[PDB]
Amino acid sequence: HSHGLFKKLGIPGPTPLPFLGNILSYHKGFCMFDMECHKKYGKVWGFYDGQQPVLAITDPDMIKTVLVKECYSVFTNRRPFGPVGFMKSAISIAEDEEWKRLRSLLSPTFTSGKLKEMVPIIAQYGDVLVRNLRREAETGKPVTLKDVFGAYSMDVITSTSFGVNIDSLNNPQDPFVENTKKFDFLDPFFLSITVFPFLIPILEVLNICVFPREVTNFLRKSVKRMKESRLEDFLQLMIDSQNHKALSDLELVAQSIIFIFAGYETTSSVLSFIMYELATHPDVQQKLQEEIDAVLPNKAPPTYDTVLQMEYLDMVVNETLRLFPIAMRLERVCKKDVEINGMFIPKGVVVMIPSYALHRDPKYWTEPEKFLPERFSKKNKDNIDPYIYTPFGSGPRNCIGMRFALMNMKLALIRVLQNFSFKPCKETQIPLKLSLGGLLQPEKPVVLKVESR
Amino acid sequence: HSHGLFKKLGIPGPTPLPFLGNILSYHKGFCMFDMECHKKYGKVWGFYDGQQPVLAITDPDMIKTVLVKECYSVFTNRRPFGPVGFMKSAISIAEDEEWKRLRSLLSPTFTSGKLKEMVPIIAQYGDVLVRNLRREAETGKPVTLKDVFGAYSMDVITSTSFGVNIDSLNNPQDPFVENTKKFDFLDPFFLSITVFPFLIPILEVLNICVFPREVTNFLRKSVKRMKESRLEDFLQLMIDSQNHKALSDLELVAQSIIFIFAGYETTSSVLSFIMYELATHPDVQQKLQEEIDAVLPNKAPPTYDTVLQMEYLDMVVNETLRLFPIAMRLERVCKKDVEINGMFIPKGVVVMIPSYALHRDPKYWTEPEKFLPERFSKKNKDNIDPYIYTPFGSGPRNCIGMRFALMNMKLALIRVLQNFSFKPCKETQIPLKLSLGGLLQPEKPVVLKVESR
Ligand code: HEM
Ligand code: HEM
Ligand SMILES: CC(C)(C)OC(=O)N[C@H](CSC[C@H](Nc1ccccc1)C(=O)NCc1cccnc1)Cc1cccc2ccccc12
Ligand SMILES: CC(C)(C)OC(=O)N[C@H](CSC[C@H](Nc1ccccc1)C(=O)NCc1cccnc1)Cc1cccc2ccccc12
Repeated sequence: HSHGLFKKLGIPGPTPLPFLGNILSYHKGFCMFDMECHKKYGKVWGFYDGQQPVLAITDPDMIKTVLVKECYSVFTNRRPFGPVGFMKSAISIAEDEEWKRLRSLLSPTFTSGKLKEMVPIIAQYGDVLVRNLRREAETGKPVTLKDVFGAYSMDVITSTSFGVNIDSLNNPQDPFVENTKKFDFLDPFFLSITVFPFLIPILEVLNICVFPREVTNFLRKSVKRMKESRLEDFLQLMIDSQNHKALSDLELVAQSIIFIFAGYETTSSVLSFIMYELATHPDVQQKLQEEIDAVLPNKAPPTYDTVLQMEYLDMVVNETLRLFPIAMRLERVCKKDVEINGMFIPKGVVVMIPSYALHRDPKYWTEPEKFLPERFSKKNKDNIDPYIYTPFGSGPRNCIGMRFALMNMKLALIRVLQNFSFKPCKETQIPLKLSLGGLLQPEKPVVLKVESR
Repeated sequence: HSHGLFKKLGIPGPTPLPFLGNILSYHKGFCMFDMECHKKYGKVWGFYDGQQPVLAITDPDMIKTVLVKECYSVFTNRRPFGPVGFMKSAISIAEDEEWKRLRSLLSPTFTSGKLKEMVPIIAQYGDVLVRNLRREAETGKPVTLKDVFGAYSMDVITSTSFGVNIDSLNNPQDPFVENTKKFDFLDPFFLSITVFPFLIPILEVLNICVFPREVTNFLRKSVKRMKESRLEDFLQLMIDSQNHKALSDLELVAQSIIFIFAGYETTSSVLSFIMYELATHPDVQQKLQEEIDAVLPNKAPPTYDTVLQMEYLDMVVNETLRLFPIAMRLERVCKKDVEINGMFIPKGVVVMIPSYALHRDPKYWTEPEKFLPERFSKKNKDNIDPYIYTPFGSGPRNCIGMRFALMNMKLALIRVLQNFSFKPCKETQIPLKLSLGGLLQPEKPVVLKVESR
């Protein structure tokens, strides 16, 4: 069918198999496949997710044209994702004018002004974090980060989005925590999708959701109770906004679901990659406790302004995100016949930017596998192309939650490094192995020793 | 396609719509549709679940030929059910020689000899039931039966099948309880099945299970730990039996899953229908406490022999099961061109016995909507056709768990009625309304007052 498209256009790439395309090559994971394609083929190449053509690009100008210059015109949507059900209306999933509308209604939620109002609340849970860490540091029993971080990141969402305040590590079975804890793009299911994308319309008419039909109905009503218990946070910022069109009720639920997830799994996963790097680089960790103590003496509480003051803290976070950009790739569907930077791109091709591989290219990064926060010092931070280093994307469809994510993680680190130091255990996987699957997550979970200062 | 089959054969029935068949008629539920078809059409009739022909029969001789005489030859399997995944091997689902084999390997599990050994264990949880009922009887706050009964019935399964001992009402969040608590044949999904049965093979290759891919994998390993923590109950009776073919590992998991469910949802639901009837018939309830006190004076513990001694207890249970046969219908797929009792039945037709309607036919039951346990007294119990009253089916494929179910429920009742009496509350739905959906369960859950004797 559409297997001859790259041979024709003169773009190189691995030869596709009938039906499967190049997907057997995902057996080492997206990231390794991207690195190898990049090395073997240069600046542009092509491959087929089943029948779907995918054009990878690594030129910073071309990348900017896709993500910024020609976003509204050509490269507006992400790869069709399904089956979604009513989550078709979630901002990260929606398309064209429905997205533009949702991006407009939801943008003022993420300003610096509202972000500054959420700091005192994310603080109270920064303490709750300490108390549950102290119990396991005074009990010299190794600690699993995703649990305690996830409990924290869960605590921050529920509060920043609905007010619900829970000790999710100590109230792990409170129902509002159950639902909310519940996508491996290389598991039995989504591989079957790529080989049978004609099956998505089938699953839709069958009221099948990759977002289980149960969790969603919990929040559809949890919201429409809160909706009627508030006028009788994120949700509030959304109800107040339905006062360019009417932000409906079920749409409001779908945004909540996307925010809940992002602020939980992404935030907690990144915070775990950081503490790993800090533990396997003891000096970096010490240097940061020194900076935190210098800006916040006597273990003083971090404020909004003192967080943006801490520069090595910023350097550490950016560097972790270099080595582990949790999105792995950025993507846009080409909606017209177009030509950008001298190259013809036909309609329907997915254009892909392989962030993970670019973050680790030796043609922009010296010793790229090494954790070296100094790359981001205000001296060298100018020698870093913002279209090579893109942990939050770029352009009108970049990560809306970027400012909040950064602030959330950094307040976690500050209140935690004030009180504790983190040391590799015996059971600590060194060096960390990335999941061979479809997620930027560790092969084995991260386990470390903790000591009260 | 196959819509002309009953018009041809000369069998009456509602005219089918293209594609849908007669399924819009399920809008009052299977049970009402069966009663009306029975009244309007007589002893035999036909309808179409989509394209699938279904022949309903109500003649006791014909019924016995299907369920008993010609079971191995013609009417061996139940209606194909999907998508099932590895649960294809569960006994209630399997077919032909794979079923015969599993029915043979699993039958000795349910003898009177093993049943008598399980009594002391189902007893210890009969007490655990009392303590959690007393807390809500000394707190004059109405009680919801499915919860406390389900917690009990859950406690009996886990123990009778794997030894795991849990206070599931007080340990409601113990993980082994979580999984195990997790089919509406008229919900968005299964209606779509009947209209697109060609979609089941699609869902199978897509590793889609109506038994969620997660709960199953919990027990697949929970078993293969117990498998290796036992030689280093039901499960034991099965591992000991793999010592006519080798009972494999994944097959063992699939039987456990079917047993866990049946012993939980069926048992707890029936026990809730009984206490409703007892509360809305105060004399019946009193009479049974008198019989229990007479056989077990001083609130003496029930034994295996004293349970089979109690006859009004038997009368009460049978009568409840008359009014609420939780299976609603029995079914067999006709696998050959055949003729039974003067009627030609072609290959592939589902033959259906509408138990609910027959249990409520005024042509065998006087005042059938009334709860009258005397119908089952040893005087009148002979005027009751065992192919009209069939709460557990009949023949080689009848309910394997019948003896155990009866024993389990009755030990619950005895230890509970010894200590408490049950009274209708204000919020008590009288008369009980049956679910308009695809389950023999109450519209509103059953809530009753409880008083310590
Ligand atoms: C460390 C945490 C996070 C990282 C590294 C991250 C990264 C990203 C990336 C790479 C994208 C795609 C951008 C593009 O295609 O140009 C994205 C999109 C998005 N992110 Fe995040 N993200 C994070 C956390 C969050 C959080 C906490 C939220 C909370 C609201 C959030 C909400 C979104 C949304 C809604 C989108 C889609 C935006 C749109 O399509 O208009 N993200 N993120
Ligand atoms: C009050 C409780 C129960 C009732 C009213 C009930 C009723 C039934 C009915 C009507 C059938 C279909 C019989 C037929 O088609 O002839 C059946 C099948 C079955 N029941 Fe039960 N049942 C109950 C509890 C249980 C329990 C506790 C178990 C535990 C193992 C169990 C295991 C099975 C199995 C395995 C089958 C399928 C048998 C086969 O296909 O070989 N049932 N039950
Ligand atoms: C767990 C991890 C980090 C290894 O993998 C993913 O997170 N799995 C995404 C799944 S599908 C769209 C997704 N909803 C969703 C998913 C699960 C539960 C509820 C809702 C979503 O947008 N979450 C917000 C988010 C996630 C990450 C960074 N910032 C924001 C992959 C994905 C798919 C499509 C577009 C994306 C755009 C940006 C980022 C990820 C995208
Ligand atoms: C909840 C209720 C009582 C209103 O409705 C059903 O229980 N939903 C059955 C579903 S599918 C086969 C089923 N597995 C299964 C189901 C759920 C979770 C795990 C396994 C099964 O066999 N459970 C054993 C059982 C159930 C009832 C009485 N005794 C034994 C309907 C069903 C389907 C096919 C054959 C059946 C044969 C006998 C009885 C029911 C059958």
